[PDB]
Amino acid sequence: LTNNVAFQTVKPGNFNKDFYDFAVSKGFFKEGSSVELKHFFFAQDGNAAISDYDYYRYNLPTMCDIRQLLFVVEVVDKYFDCYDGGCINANQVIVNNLDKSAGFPFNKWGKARLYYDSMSYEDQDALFAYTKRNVIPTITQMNLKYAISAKNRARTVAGVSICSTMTNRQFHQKLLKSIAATRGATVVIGTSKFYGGWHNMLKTVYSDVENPHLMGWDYPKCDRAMPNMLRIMASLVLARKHTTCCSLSHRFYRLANECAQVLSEMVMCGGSLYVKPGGTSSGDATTAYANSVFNICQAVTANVNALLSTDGNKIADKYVRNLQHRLYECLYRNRDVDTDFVNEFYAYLRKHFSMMILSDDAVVCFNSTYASQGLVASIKNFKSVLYYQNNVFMSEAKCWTETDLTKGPHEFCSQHTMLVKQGDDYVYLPYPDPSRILGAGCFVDDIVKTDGTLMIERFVSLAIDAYPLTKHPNQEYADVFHLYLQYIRKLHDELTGHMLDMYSVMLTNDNTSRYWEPEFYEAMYTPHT
Amino acid sequence: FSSLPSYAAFATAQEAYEQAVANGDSEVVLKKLKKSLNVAKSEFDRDAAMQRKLEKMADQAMTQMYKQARSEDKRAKVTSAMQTMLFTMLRKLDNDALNNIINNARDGCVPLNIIPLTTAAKLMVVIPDYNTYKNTCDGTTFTYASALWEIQQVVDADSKIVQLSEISMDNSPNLAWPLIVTALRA
Amino acid sequence: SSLPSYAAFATAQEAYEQAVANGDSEVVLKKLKKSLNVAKSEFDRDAAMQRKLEKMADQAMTQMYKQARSEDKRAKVTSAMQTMLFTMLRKLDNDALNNIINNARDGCVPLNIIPLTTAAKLMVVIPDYNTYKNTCDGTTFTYASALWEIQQVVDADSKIVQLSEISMDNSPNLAWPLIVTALRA
Amino acid sequence: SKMSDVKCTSVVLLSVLQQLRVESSSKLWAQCVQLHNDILLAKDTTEAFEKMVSLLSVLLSMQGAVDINKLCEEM
Amino acid sequence: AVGACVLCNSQTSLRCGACIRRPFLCCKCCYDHVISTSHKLVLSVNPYVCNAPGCDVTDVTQLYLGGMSYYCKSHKPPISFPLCANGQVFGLYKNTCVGSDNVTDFNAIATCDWTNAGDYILANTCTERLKLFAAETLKATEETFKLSYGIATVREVLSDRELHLSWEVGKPRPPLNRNYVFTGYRVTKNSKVQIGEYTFEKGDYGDAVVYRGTTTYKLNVGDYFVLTSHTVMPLSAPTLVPQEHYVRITGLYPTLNISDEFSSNVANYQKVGMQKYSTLQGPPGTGKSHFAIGLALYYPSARIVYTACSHAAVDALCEKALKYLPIDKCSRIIPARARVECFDKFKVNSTLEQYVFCTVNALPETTADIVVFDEISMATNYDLSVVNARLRAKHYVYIGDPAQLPAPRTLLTKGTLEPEYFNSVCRLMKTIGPDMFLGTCRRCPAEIVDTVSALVYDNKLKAHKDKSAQCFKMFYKGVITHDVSSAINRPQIGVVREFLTRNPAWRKAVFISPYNSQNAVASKILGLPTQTVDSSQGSEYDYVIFTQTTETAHSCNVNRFNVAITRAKVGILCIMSDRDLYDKLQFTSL
RNA sequence: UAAUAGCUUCUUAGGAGAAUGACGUAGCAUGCUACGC
RNA sequence: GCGUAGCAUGCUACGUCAUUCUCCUAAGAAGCUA
Ligand SMILES: Nc1ncnc2c1ncn2[C@@H]1O[C@H](COP(=O)(O)OP(=O)(O)O)[C@@H](O)[C@H]1O
Ligand SMILES: [Mg+2]
Ligand SMILES: [Zn+2]
Ligand SMILES: [Zn+2]
Ligand SMILES: [Zn+2]
Ligand SMILES: [Zn+2]
Repeated sequence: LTNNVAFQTVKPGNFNKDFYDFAVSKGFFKEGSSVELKHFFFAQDGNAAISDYDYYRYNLPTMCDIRQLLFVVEVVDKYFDCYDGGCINANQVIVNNLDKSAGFPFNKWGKARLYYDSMSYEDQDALFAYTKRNVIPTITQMNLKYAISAKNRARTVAGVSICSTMTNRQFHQKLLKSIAATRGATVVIGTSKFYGGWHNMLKTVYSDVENPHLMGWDYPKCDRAMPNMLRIMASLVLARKHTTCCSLSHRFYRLANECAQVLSEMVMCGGSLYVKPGGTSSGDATTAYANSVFNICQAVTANVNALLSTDGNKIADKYVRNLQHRLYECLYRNRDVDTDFVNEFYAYLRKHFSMMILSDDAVVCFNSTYASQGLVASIKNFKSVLYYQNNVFMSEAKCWTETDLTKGPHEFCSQHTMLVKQGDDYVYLPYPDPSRILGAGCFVDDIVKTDGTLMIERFVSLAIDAYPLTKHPNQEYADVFHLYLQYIRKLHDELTGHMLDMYSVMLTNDNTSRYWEPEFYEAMYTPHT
Repeated sequence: FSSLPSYAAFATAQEAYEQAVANGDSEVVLKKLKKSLNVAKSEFDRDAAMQRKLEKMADQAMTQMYKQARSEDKRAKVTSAMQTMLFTMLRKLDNDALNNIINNARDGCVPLNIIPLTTAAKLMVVIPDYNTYKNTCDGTTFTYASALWEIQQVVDADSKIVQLSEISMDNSPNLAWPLIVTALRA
Repeated sequence: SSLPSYAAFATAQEAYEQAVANGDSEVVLKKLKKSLNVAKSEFDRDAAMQRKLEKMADQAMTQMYKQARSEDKRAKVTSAMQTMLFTMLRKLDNDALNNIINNARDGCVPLNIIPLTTAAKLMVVIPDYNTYKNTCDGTTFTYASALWEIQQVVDADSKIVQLSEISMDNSPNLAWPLIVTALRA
Repeated sequence: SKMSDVKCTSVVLLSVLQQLRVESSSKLWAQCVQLHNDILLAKDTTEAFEKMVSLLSVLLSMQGAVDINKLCEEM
Repeated sequence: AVGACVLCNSQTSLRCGACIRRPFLCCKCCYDHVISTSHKLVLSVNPYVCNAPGCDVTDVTQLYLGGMSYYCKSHKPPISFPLCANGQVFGLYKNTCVGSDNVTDFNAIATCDWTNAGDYILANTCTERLKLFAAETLKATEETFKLSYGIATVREVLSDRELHLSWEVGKPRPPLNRNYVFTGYRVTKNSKVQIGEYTFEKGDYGDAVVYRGTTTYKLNVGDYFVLTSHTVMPLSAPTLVPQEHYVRITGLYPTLNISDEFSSNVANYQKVGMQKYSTLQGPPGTGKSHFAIGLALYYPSARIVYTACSHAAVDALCEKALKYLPIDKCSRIIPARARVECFDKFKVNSTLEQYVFCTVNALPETTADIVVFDEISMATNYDLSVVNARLRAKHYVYIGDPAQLPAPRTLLTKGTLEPEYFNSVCRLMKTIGPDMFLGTCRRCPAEIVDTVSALVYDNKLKAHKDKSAQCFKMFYKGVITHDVSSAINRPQIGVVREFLTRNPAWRKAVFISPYNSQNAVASKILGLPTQTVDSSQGSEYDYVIFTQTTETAHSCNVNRFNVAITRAKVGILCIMSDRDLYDKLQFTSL
């Protein structure tokens, strides 16, 4: 568009010298330490956005197996059968934050609040109904992220404009907020890790598994290597709740709008319009949920491949040999749905391959005996499935397997979990990486966050997040919580000193006394509230 | 509240109470006048408490209406900005070649990716290193998209002018790559 | 609590406590308890709305401090965090950085980035004969606690100059300052 | 504590360089961010230290943006 | 917002209200300022007026603070305390406060009106911060009083984004400045009160102005806007950098066998070299404007920025560098105003070159290696603070002579100013003496220089020239018509009319007069190139027709007579009216 | 230039509900008193 | 024995206020995860 190509860089982080000096005065950051700074604010040159958009070259046009995908679709829909959804009017769509951006070219005149206030409900419903029989191509910006991370590559997020976002919210928000309000299901979205929510999720994982073993894989380049077919499938599975509100042509045109606004459309990279070959833009209205559908698809496809690729004469259980026979005849010998066998296979999967999904992170409590025999998906099955349906290689180096159920999964949502004693029983508490917490404390992304005395909520929230480290067997893992607590104590003391010097009156209700004693953080992980 | 006639009733009842205190009348008269004072209090306190929430809701509706008016005035401004942007981009259009390629079409529909490929009068090549410069736009004229373009300007990543004799094999490290050459259709 | 309605409550306290110290009976006791309760309530009201006054002032003061310190933190930071960089740099106490910025103090600043690979070009300006005497001995050039050999000595006249004439009695004859080109050994 | 000590000095030095608008020169900003990201990902004391020397040399070449003499007598 | 106190530099938030510049002021310092002077308004983060629906009690010693508001004696709350108690004014940072005795001079600085000639003396002997504050409020008061304003009223309200303007014809109009303010003057019956503080930037279409106001009140039909008060930039740098003495040459690189002309001043270039700032004093036409180029050719590798308060001095310096310095990279800086013609033969507007030519009000915020401030006689403390805040160099050079003219100072109409009280540099060079010196006249002939070597200097200045004997002294009435409040003398230009036909060697002469009106009208009468005494300082003139018009304290000063007569390098004709000044000159008597 | 979704902490404002206490009005019951029947 | 009036006590309904708690919404600040 403009006459010169714009180059955008990323500034480095801002050092909080007070916090680091307090840390090194408390015996931290030595040699021989198990805890040193590993999450920093990495900076980038002017070739960051263009060299990160180039990673879409890993997205190849992938032709998925169709006689098997048309059954994995049924299994995924059975996984998504508890929820309800449909279309909602413009006066029922609720936005979380109105000050967020509105993409291109709507960022030139204001934020999203301008377009949610200038447009009434009537012409919002008019636009939504227009999209149900029309296609609106859309430009999506690529925004460089200014955030803390453990590796130096620039991460980018795709900024979808408001014209696609409002219609997608009106289409999907009922189902998206029904998923985020159900507890004990496969897709754990909307479930907190506080107030014993982690323990509840982790005990709903362990629901009827025979000889339990824990497994978790990783998708390399998850959002950039996905085939267009799996994204279209996810958009169709999320659109299977509109069997009453929407007609067939309306649903097809909504799918077309999703593909024209999300999957393969023009991408803005520094004042220049390119073409997105495919894969999900990670900033649209349905990204965590569609990615969860994709992850469940890959798991079910791995299970089907593992079950079919087994010999058949070595099959000890005589039922499951018949189940494999029926699986093959329902894959490659039937053209209509066999709902009885779909129910049976879904029950088999929920019985032997219990799962827990948040959009690319899965913790599975698969049967160990069946996996050793080869009747449920294992690591190598997922590797093969990602090789021939995702065009990426899944190495074992970052995918774990836990053989002891008393220590939980190795890593879920970047939170290590462990078994502790609370009260009279035992619960699981997720503890983060202390390097991450120390890096967040030391490296702020602004100047007003460096002073400290202005922001006590930052360190209170960090102490809330890093409380479970005290129950860890390693001592200097546990010392992080006390470091943050003494830092809050000193911060409050010097804030009171400064506000005693800049006035003559000391605050009558200084309510901070509970932030530096462990009851406020201990009550955070108790299942009463 | 303080302007209501029930305040006048309460005030005259209280004046009667203080006048009877100054008079020192009988207990029955004082009790009756106290009953009158208490019912006046019961009326006026209730009415004032009703009016307080009334002022609250009046302020709330006032604020909502004020916000809605400002929203309308912002809507007009963004509408004007969008109209001006659209009409300026119309003034930027190259109507002759666009009309030619649209009239060549059957339905009148053409893919969007070929509109600049056949009607744009100015082209920009972004060149990461020297070998690609030697391979795509060597010299002062080059051929892309089945047309002939003449290089009018070469700028580096810092938007500084680079003369075409500056781009050599040995002089490549001294240039701030990438190079953005600008060419016009001939 | 230093209020006139507090005085009304305190005299109700004294009067009805004295009445209980008598405590015989009965009607004056109940009526005086009624008066004590009404004084309690009318004091309680303005005490609570006084709560509201000091907490409204808590908005006033907390907003006040946050906004002031906001561009208090903005205005200082650039020069102030340069000072932070130098204090914390000096805390390292590495002889290479010490040597380099003590040479920078005298005016011996490099004209380009110092290369790290072996046998790569560095050009640094020499501002004094004493600075040359300390760092260059023979054809060698010590800098950043590293060994460099000389390709250029060259002056402000851009005249090709050779290595021997830089001496005690020939130093004023030079066109100062001199620019050296060196490689890393 | 000598190792976690350089890794913050690189951050503050790059922030100072960004303050003095090295960002407007893409070529220089290239090895500025290069050395910054490499020092953050360092294992030994040495390469961290002469990469520190190379990154500080960017601030060294700068005559008028810094004034070297004030920021080092009172400290 | 918070700030620092003026006379003690302590943290504070109490602005004074009736001071002209609206400065920041302390607690005890503000108590002493408002308890001894007529200034009674004080601006905290909120104004200290009473908070009754109708009440105007703006004095601070007079109110009470109850709750969170300011109330008067009549409207006081039962629980409160007065603001001015225990010797302080209520404000932020109450007990982190320290006072001083600088209020004895601060009260006189903030109280005076700057038309006397003793407050100017007070504004140059006190401490540095009070010097800066006095100069700042001098500039503010000058901008308030001189060339004040024209009345403007608003006809109708188009919108709150664009305004209507109507200047009153008969008075001029000041232009856009956010530093300028037009105070609201709905003065009718009916609230002759400040309704706000406004500035006006004009539009490109129709009769409209897109204003910027600091109030939330709509305009009345009778509301007016006359420019009272102005805000100048609050500079921070001192008038003079503190002196530091060196031993050897630092930051500079000398040359051997520099040239033939500058060989006499080589020891001078050293003594410039090992001092932080050095001062040069010399009678006019001795080479002060030549010493800068001598410094340039003695220190070749170093950048030097050459700057003066006016444009004529920097242009003469341009000329001398044009003949002696390399033409290839030399610079010249013109402002964005571009009001007047400049020396456009080098690169105009190139701040990154080794020899930068500029004027004090238009310097860029860059570095240097030597700075040479020319003709401090045109420099006030404001200009010195400007060049100190904007230019940041190893060496400062201050060249000039106090015997030449000081700054205009149009407020100064009573009393006399000594040369040592023009600014801080003059106070240095006249009290403790200049560092180094030259006196020898090579510009005006021996006759006229012998005349002036008794009036301003008592016989410390000789010449190396002849008495060419065309310094004609004439004494006539020259009837004075007082037209434009600037003197016009038609019979004076008439005796000059008819004394030019008799002299064939004076057809190249230049007309000089201390009054701009007669000066300008002399253009069509007799056709010679025409210059005033103020703007002709610096350039050398072959033949000069000086014409003293009136008898007063304005044109009869010996200093302006000195500069007007000493610019005639070979001959001059002087017209006159005085008798004390005619008694001491040694001219041909006619 | 700064995306979507989820969770959590803190601060304010408003509403609703619950609980406790206090004052006032109305209704019912018990005891006592004045007078009349 | 009945009525009217008055006082004391208990209970219920309503009005108001104070205190505490919960929730629902709005706004603002922050942290973490995908
Ligand atoms: N040493 C010298 N030898 C010859 N001529 C000189 C010498 N010094 C100065 N001059 C001449 O005298 C003139 C002095 O001009 P200027 O510097 O404006 O004097 P001032 O600054 O003292 O008023 C110059 O034009 C120069 O040509
Ligand atoms: Mg001169
Ligand atoms: Zn629908
Ligand atoms: Zn004052
Ligand atoms: Zn003070
Ligand atoms: Zn008042």
